[PDB]
Amino acid sequence: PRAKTGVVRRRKHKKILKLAKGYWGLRSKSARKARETLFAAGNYAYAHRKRRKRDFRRLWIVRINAACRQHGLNYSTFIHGLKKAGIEVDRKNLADLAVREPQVFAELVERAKAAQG
Amino acid sequence: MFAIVKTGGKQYRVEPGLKLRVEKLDAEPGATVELPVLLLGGEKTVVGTPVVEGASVVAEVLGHGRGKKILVSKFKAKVQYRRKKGHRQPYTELLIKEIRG
Amino acid sequence: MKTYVPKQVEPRWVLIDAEGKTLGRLATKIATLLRGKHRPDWTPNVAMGDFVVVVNADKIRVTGKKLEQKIYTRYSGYPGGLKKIPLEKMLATHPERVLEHAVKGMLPKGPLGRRLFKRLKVYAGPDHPHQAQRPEKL
Amino acid sequence: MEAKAIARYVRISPRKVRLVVDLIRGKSLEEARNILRYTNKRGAYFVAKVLESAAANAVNNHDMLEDRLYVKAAYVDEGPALKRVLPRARGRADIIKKRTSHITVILGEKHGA
Amino acid sequence: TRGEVAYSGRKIWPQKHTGRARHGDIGAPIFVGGGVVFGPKPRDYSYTLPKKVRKKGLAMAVADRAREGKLLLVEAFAGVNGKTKEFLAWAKEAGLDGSESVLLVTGNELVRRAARNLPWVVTLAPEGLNVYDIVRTERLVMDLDAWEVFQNRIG
Amino acid sequence: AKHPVPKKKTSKARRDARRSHHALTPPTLVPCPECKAMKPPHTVCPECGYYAGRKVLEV
RNA sequence: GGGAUGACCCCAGGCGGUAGGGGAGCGUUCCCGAUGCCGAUGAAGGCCGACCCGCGAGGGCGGCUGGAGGUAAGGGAAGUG
RNA sequence: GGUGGAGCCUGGGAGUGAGGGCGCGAGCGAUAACGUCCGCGUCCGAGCGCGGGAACAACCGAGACCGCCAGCUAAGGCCCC
RNA sequence: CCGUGAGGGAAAGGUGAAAAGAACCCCGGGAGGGGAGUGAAAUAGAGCCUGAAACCGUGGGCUUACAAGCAGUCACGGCCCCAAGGGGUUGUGGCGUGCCUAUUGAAGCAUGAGCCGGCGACUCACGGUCGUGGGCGAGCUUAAGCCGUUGAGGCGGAGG
Repeated sequence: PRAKTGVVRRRKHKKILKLAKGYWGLRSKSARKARETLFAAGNYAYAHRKRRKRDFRRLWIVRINAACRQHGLNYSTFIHGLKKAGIEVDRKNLADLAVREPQVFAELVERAKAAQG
Repeated sequence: MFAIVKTGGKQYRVEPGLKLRVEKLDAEPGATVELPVLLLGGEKTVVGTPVVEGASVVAEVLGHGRGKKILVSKFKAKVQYRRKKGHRQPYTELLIKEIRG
Repeated sequence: MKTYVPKQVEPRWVLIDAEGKTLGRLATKIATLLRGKHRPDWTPNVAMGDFVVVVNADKIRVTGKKLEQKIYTRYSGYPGGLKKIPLEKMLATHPERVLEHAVKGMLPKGPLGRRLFKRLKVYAGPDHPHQAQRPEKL
Repeated sequence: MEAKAIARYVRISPRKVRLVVDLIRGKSLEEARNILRYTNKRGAYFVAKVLESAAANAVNNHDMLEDRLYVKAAYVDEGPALKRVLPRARGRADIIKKRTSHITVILGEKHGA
Repeated sequence: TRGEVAYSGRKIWPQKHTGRARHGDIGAPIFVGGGVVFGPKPRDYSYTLPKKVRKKGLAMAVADRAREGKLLLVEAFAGVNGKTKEFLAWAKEAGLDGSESVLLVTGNELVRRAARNLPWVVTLAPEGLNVYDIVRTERLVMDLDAWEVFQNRIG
Repeated sequence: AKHPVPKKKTSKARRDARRSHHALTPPTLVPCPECKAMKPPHTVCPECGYYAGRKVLEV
């Protein structure tokens, strides 16, 4: 018996055209400009997740530095402090203490330079 | 009050009423968990060294759940290499009850 | 997750002039201020920078022999359209341009990069024609 | 209420007549009529006749009151082109499409008391 | 095949400085008109199954059916002159209600005419005994003369 | 066909954008005094005509 | 390794990849299953879906169209993506 | 000593039979070449995936099953970008 | 239709149960509409079932005239639409050398490709040789045919 393509192709194609919503021009309309685009989109996302995880390490650091620069010392030194003090805690994420509750930050700094006389 | 608890190799600034999600805790669906894992307080506890000693924050596990699906796709050019991963991170939702140290 | 991320920052004005300062070693600091980078809300996509008023430009000292030696450059799109100007002459005219060029190059090159540059106000002087506060920084 | 017209298959390029349609969108029927009348474009004529038809409908069919009428919406969709053989040098032979229009005009009423 | 299609073999355009693609005849399988590639031809799906394996199957098929409690070989057929009416009545007395499907084998052509048109009964001469017809049916009913031949067909 | 040719099909974007200046201007009209009508200026037009001057037909 | 073998749980390794080798699936046409079952209280096909299951190929469910066909489990064949 | 995606044996299926750079050792060459020919090694090939090197197959770091808004390091870096 | 000719050689199916195929009025020169009317249905209205995509319009939301781009992606923020959650859009920030083929090596200024839809390529016969599911075993097995079936299976040992 004969098994013509039938319905099947139209569907692989509009599965993929759904994924292509909002791409510029033909990238959202062509069965296969969409396709191409989406490989690259896919890789971008994957690596870009990796990066997001480094992109924030970075952000935190820079406002940590900022704030502890406000009390004389700097980030190189400040981390030494926390390290020795045993408070591997901060976790650059959570030195948003820099902003909400600097009170608390102030202390942390003090404890930090105390490990260093 | 305040509290910086740690679970999943991740820390979080919790408070008397909220939490979000945080990775499989082997906890019965509706049970209680103490996150004795603990740093900080809202009247400056700090931690002399890492964990403030007999301090614990109680949270109530609301339930479990897979996160929203991510599509992980890999592609290599001029070498026919195409790959689909559907991924959903499961977690548990907690509600912070009290921070008792 | 915390979006620590701020709501419109009340920007700062600053008056600054170590008239006898090495440019660059000044300019480097200027820039840092221009991005809200000393401050602990640093937000990369936003411009919560300061406003920096340099007074008494000209005067800027500089090391070794960098007059007739530093050479500023302009290519007008034309044939033969490279121009080379010693620093001597930049001071000799447009001295307020010397400090600016040095700072520019140290700011990020995008659109925001450009927008922060306009938050830098440079006067060979002194006297700074906007009284709008000015915590003088030393 | 609104009244609609549509001239199917007009035989003039859509691209070409839109030109005059866009000249009268959102205009009293009074405006439009003057506008078409002195527009220097073959298409004005077909568009005049479709706009006039819709008015008849408005008034005669949905009792809509002439002085209140305006051009709510109007547009031209292409119909199926006629394909035609045009011979070139060196035996070459081209097909030429004679484009054909579906002009539509739809009137409504204005303001009040 | 491309070979069997009506179109001629003329080359369709030069091969060279056309500017179109290369081609021979319009009967090629990239051509709409053209031939199909490895399409079906007529062939024979028969093959010779080991006779012994057939005996086995046939023997077993009944056995499963015997084990089930479905094999009932009979003798009484007053349900004569093959009338569906007559058979049906007879069936009622034999507890053949038509609630399961039934395979009736017998050499008696009148009882054959009798069922047949019943839609829950599959009628069958004994030489036609065979696993498929056995299996497809829920219940198995044999003449004792039919059970005699079934005997012979094994051993 | 020969020597220069277009290199890429043109975007609908770049096409519709070239046509930015294609929109027509509405014909410039005014009212026929001595007659109830909208004509172009500086023109004798059969709604009326003129005064002591030539035109279509009127009693 | 358990072993109320549960294909369900602990313990330990590994899991870039072209030519290639192997292994498990998905889907299309047709056959038995069928004198059956679903279908006008709406089949096939089509247009949406931020919903559900699947690693994926896919499978559902919900609305809209459509207007008469479709076809389980478990097998079988191929003009099968 | 060494349980290793070690070895040995019998059989089914292959693809390859066009290499490239770098280091070291020779020949050719002019102690020329992103030269050319072998030898030992290594990587690219197939790791144009990740960090460094401004950019850059094969130099430095390091073998990418998936996820994290956690932590420690590698090369290389810490005046501004 | 093409070719002097031998010869070559297409395309093009489908209203609805029934034509009940739209009287009559309206705009128009007509073509086409709008009402009315038939029909279960007229976005079934006559190359009329279903009506996908490319392609072209109209309206609406978000958005853009000092920025530099394989067009995406990660992050924030704004505005828009049903709600402690989503959906749309994108301003700034970070990152980012199209797909396939061929190659030692391609974003490549090397090949192919306007785009969309359909058609389009590892098979079948008989031998062979491994493997595997089975049947019987020092045996195994039948071919052509003959009889029976009318989707029924038997017999047939020449032969291998």
